[PDB]
Amino acid sequence: MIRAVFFDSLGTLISVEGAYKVRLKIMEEVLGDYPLNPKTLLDEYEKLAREAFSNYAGKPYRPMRDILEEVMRKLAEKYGFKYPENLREISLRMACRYGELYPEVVEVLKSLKGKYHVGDILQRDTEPATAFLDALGIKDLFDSITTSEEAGFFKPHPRIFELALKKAGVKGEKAVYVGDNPGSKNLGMTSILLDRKGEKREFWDKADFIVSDLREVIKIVDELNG
Repeated sequence: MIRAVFFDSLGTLISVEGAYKVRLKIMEEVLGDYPLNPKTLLDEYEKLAREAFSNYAGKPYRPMRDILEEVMRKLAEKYGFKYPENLREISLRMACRYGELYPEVVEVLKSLKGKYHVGDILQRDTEPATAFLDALGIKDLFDSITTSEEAGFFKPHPRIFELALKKAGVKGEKAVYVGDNPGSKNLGMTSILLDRKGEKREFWDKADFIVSDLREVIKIVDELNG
């Protein structure tokens, strides 16, 4: 049976409007009056971050705030503005201020929490990640929160999943993982791909289920439990 349902909250439960506005506000704060378009800085930042994280995929963990600060240092040198001090504070303030959940998130977590172990699996440093979840009002809706910093490795390393399962006290066969990107297979978890806009059809085959609204998750799991 299914006894645990895991999510990737800061990555699949944050509205894209909200995620973009947070990142734009960060860029705007960094630049101040410097004569560079913040949307151009943002696009270039997302480029270098994606690249830097892929270099680390599956590797031993290194603080993500440190990696992002190197990226911003490259951008400051590239465009000529002064490297912002305390960038991690700027980012955490802007996320707590403007971060936003998809509309059905709270209802879905509250409904699962009575009958299942509800967990979060996150690739974000633990301290800022947990402060963000508190600001969003969902930290205490989770039975467990597990990060790559706790596990010691970046995805797709299985270790983060092994630890999340240990916290829930079950083997992979008893759990589902809801993510928006397709490591996790050898452990036996049931994968649900969240594809709100039907934009990742080429990756549907590598997922056991595909949804566009999180309210479909309770149905899949209630179904799987006879």
